[PDB]
Amino acid sequence: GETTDGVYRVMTRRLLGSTQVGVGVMQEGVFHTMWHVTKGAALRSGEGRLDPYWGDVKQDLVSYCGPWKLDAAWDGLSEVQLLAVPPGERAKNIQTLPGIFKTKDGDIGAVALDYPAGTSGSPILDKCGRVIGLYGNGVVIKNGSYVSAITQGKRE
Amino acid sequence: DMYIERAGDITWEKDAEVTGNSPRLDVALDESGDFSLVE
Ligand SMILES: O=C(Nc1ccc2c(c1)CNC2)c1cc(F)cc2[nH]ncc12
Repeated sequence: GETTDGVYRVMTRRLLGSTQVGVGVMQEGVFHTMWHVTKGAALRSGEGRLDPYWGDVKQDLVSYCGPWKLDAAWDGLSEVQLLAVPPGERAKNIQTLPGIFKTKDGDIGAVALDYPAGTSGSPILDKCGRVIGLYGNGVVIKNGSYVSAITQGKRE
Repeated sequence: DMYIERAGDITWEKDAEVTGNSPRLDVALDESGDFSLVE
């Protein structure tokens, strides 16, 4: 149905009324979201249908209609923008300087902005406008707030 | 059944609200894609 490049809301009519479950990026005819939002289930776009193509629970990523297309990366120095799309609220660019998630397999960028779980899948952008990762997978810190990793896939 | 609706364009906005800190945290990622803090 709607294949225009841009940011989209992921909704469901299974609960009370229409409930936003997450967010995702349409780019090059591919819908990119976080796995925990759809669980790999098929999506609807008006009268059309989006079937999953690639998915991975550990990476917590999933693509629809084709392979992952997002390949930009955080440079480790520059500030970034979280294009937060919160439930029932308009899309909004929040600029921040990310922290680091230090792991046994390497370091990852991390946005320390707190948002409802339904914001999951919101793109994190660089100054060029390129999607460098997705918001929605991180941790709950000492003060109860959420710090999300900058989760990026691999382009083949 | 899940469905999608367009929410906007993907553009960098100049003079956007600048908030948030940059913390360095020790984390672990399990086979279920879940992060946890290490201390
Ligand atoms: O719960 C959240 N994220 C999540 C859920 C389920 C799973 C994963 C991540 C990866 N493995 C399965 C969440 C996301 C968010 F954007 C803001 C939040 N504030 N408190 C919580 C969350």
